[PDB]
Amino acid sequence: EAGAKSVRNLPGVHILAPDQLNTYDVLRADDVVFSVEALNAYIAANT
Amino acid sequence: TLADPRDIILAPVISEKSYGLLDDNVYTFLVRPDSNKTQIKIAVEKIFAVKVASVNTANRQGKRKRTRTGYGKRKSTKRAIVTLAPGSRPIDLFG
Amino acid sequence: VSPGELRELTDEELAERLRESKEELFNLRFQMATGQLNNNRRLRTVRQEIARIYTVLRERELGLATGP
Amino acid sequence: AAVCDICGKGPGFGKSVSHSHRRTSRRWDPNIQTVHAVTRPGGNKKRLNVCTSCIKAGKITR
RNA sequence: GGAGCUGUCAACCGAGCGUGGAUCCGAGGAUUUCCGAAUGGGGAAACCCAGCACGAGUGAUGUCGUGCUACCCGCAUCUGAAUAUAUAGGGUGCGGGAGGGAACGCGGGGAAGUGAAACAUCUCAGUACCCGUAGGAGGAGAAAACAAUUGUGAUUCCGCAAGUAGUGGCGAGCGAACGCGGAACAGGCUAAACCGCACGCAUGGGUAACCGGGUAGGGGUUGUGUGUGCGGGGUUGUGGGAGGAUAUGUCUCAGCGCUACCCGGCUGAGAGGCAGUCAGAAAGUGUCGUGGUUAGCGGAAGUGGCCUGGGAUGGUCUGCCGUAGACGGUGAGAGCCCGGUACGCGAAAACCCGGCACCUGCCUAGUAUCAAUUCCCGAGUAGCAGCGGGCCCGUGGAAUCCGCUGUGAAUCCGCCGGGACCACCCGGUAAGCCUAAAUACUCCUCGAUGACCGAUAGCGGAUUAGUACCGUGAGGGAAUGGU
Ligand SMILES: [Mg+2]
Ligand SMILES: [Mg+2]
Ligand SMILES: [Mg+2]
Ligand SMILES: [Mg+2]
Ligand SMILES: [Mg+2]
Ligand SMILES: [Mg+2]
Ligand SMILES: [Mg+2]
Ligand SMILES: [Mg+2]
Ligand SMILES: [Mg+2]
Ligand SMILES: [Mg+2]
Ligand SMILES: [Mg+2]
Ligand SMILES: [Mg+2]
Ligand SMILES: [Mg+2]
Ligand SMILES: [Mg+2]
Ligand SMILES: [Mg+2]
Ligand SMILES: [Mg+2]
Ligand SMILES: [Mg+2]
Ligand SMILES: [Mg+2]
Ligand SMILES: [Mg+2]
Ligand SMILES: [Mg+2]
Ligand SMILES: [Mg+2]
Ligand SMILES: [Mg+2]
Ligand SMILES: [Mg+2]
Ligand SMILES: [Mg+2]
Ligand SMILES: [Mg+2]
Ligand SMILES: [Mg+2]
Ligand SMILES: [Mg+2]
Ligand SMILES: [Mg+2]
Ligand SMILES: [Mg+2]
Ligand SMILES: [Mg+2]
Ligand SMILES: [Mg+2]
Ligand SMILES: [Mg+2]
Ligand SMILES: [Mg+2]
Ligand SMILES: [Mg+2]
Ligand SMILES: [Mg+2]
Ligand SMILES: [Zn+2]
Repeated sequence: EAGAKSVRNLPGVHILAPDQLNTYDVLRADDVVFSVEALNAYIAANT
Repeated sequence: TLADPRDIILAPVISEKSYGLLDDNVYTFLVRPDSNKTQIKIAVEKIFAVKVASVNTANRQGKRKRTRTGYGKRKSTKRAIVTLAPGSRPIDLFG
Repeated sequence: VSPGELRELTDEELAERLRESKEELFNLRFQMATGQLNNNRRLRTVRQEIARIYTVLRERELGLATGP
Repeated sequence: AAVCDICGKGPGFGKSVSHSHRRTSRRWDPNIQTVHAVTRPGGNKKRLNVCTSCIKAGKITR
C-alpha cells in the first residue's frame, strides 16, 4: 500500500491486483507494469 | 403560574367611532376572545382603579383578503365597550 | 436582564418582578395602538424577560438549582 | 350458540359436496347445550353455554 | 462555532442587537390554549355546561387560577341482597388496556371477471378483499423423523432433483418427495411414581401405631388413608426413572426430629467453586474505556508573461503540488481562486455497546454393581366410525396431517409410523412449555451510484399540490420553470 497510494491520482494510471487481471484493462493500456512480487504470483497461479 | 388582570385587556380601539364615545366616558378595548363580561369588569376595576357600570361585548369575524397564493382569513377579535359609573374618574389611555 | 442576576432574587421578589414587568408590557401595548412608540424592539425585550422569570420560578419547584 | 364458554371451541368451516360435486360453504357448529351450573354445592346457579364434550367430562357440576 | 445578524414567497422600510461571543449547528430541560383513542357530562371535531378539593378576588352573590372525577380487565382488601351458609352486586386503593403506522409475519373468513373456443366439475386462487393479532423480524424447532438391510441424526432458507414421478370433464391444466451441494448451527426446562411440610375431609382409641433407623426405656390418642398447594427427587429410547439389596462416601459451626447411645437426615450461618442480563431466574447502583452515534475543524501547490475577449477557467510558452486529477461553485473546459477532496484530529452532556466491581442466583451428597416382584412415563387424548378440509393425489385400493359430531383404550410383554391391510423385522417414544443464527420488508435517517428522466418527459405534484376546481358524499383531480 506504499506504492498503491503513490500512483492513484496520476491521470492514465490504472491500478489492479494480480488476481484481477482482465481483458478490458490490459487492452486499454499501452504499457503493463508488473511488480516483481506480482508477476511471480501470476505465473505461479497459472503454472 | 399566577394570573394577572392585564392579560385579558390587549389594546384600545382607535377609530372615529371610539373617539366619539370618549366624551361620554365610554371606552373600547380589544379583549382576549375567551373572556366574559365579568372578567372584563373585575379587570378594569383593578387596572385603572375606577368603578364600572356596564360592559358590552361584540364578537367580530375576520376579513378574508384575496392574495395571489390564495384566500387568507384574518384574525377574529372581541371588542368590549366599557361604560363607567355616573361620576367617576376618567381613564387616561395615553392619547 | 441577564439570567445570572435573576437568581439572587429570593422567592417573592421574583413574584413582584414578574408583576412589575407585566405592567411594563401593558403600557407598551397601549403605546403601539396609539402610535406613540418609536422603539418597537422593546415589545420583544419585555416578553423575553417575563418568559425568563417564569423559567426561574419553575426550576425552584422542580428541584433544579434551588436557592434564595 | 356456537362458542363454548369453557374450552373456547368454535365452529369449523368446510364445504358441502353434492352429487355433481358442486361445493358450497357451510359450518360445522358444535353441540352447544345450555346448563345452569354452580360453583360450590347449594350455591346460586348461572346460565352457561357449554358443549357436550365438556359435560361428558367433569368440567361442570349442577 | 467565530463576525456579522433580525427565516422564506419578496421586496420596500421601520427600529435595534453583536468580540463582555449575537444570528447559526447539536444534545438535554422547562412551557406546551383547543380538538383528536378523547376519557368529568354533552356536541354539528376544534364548541357548550359542570361537580369536588385547595388558593386568588368582591361589601356579598357574580368571576378566576392549579389539580382530580369515563368505561372495562387484573390483583389486594371491606361489606354480603332476595336468604340461612353464601354468592351476584356495591365502596376504597394500587397497576394495565383502548388509538395510529408504508411494507413484511402467523391464525381464521374468502369472490368474480378470465381459461376451458360454450359450461356445471376443475381453473383463475387460497389470489383480491376481510377479521383477529403481533415482532424487530415472525412462524418453525430438539424426532410417535426419514431411510431400507451398510446409514443420516432439531428447525428455517437458497440451488438441484423436475416441469420428472404422478395427478387431471386423464380436458384446460396442476405438480411433489426421497436424496445430493450449500448458508447457519444449540440446545434447555417441566408433568407422573415416590419422599418431606402446611391446610381441609373421613376413620380409630390400647384396635393400634408413631415419636429419623438400629439399641434401652418413656410419652400414653395424633396415628392411618385421601384431597388441594409449596419444596426435594425425575427427564429417557442402547429403554429410562422411582422402589429394593450389597459394598463405598460426607468442609466447619449452631439449631432441630421424647431421652440416652451408634448412625443418618433436615434448617441457618460461614468457607470454597461456578454462572449472570441469557432460551437455561432477575432487577439495580457505581466506576473505567485506543471504543460507537448526535455539532465540527485543520488540510499541499501560480496576484506568471503574451494573444483573443465584456469576462480566462480558452489558446500558447513557463513555474509547482499530489496519501489531494472526487464533485461543485466562481463573469466560458480550474489539482494550484473558493466550499472542499486524500489523510488525520474533536465530545460538556445524553444515548448505545463492552469490561471490572457492587449486587443477584445456583451447587457442596451422592456414586458404583446386582436383583427383575411391584409402581410411573402428559385422557374425554389416541384409535374406530359418519361428514368435510388439505396433501402430486378431483373419494379412489387411500396411508400421513387437520376440523366438528358420536363411541371410546392401554404405561413398555405398552403404544405410533414405515401409502389399503395382516405377519415379521427396522425406526421413534404423541396427547406440556421455551429457544439465538441463516431468511422477509423500508413510511423514515445518513452516504454514494446510473450507456435513468430533463418541463406534453420524470412522482399526480420542479410552480398556492393532494392546492385551485368538480361531487351531497365516498371519491375524482389539474395547468403554470429559464432577463
Ligand atoms: Mg401559562
Ligand atoms: Mg346595557
Ligand atoms: Mg351580545
Ligand atoms: Mg376585497
Ligand atoms: Mg359469546
Ligand atoms: Mg376452508
Ligand atoms: Mg367455483
Ligand atoms: Mg369428540
Ligand atoms: Mg439553539
Ligand atoms: Mg430542543
Ligand atoms: Mg370531552
Ligand atoms: Mg362522549
Ligand atoms: Mg347472607
Ligand atoms: Mg395495536
Ligand atoms: Mg366460474
Ligand atoms: Mg362466468
Ligand atoms: Mg370460456
Ligand atoms: Mg372466447
Ligand atoms: Mg419465535
Ligand atoms: Mg442438507
Ligand atoms: Mg411437585
Ligand atoms: Mg474549513
Ligand atoms: Mg484549500
Ligand atoms: Mg467551470
Ligand atoms: Mg471540476
Ligand atoms: Mg380433499
Ligand atoms: Mg409398507
Ligand atoms: Mg410420552
Ligand atoms: Mg416431551
Ligand atoms: Mg414455539
Ligand atoms: Mg429467526
Ligand atoms: Mg437519500
Ligand atoms: Mg409534470
Ligand atoms: Mg422546451
Ligand atoms: Mg364542495
Ligand atoms: Zn367445551
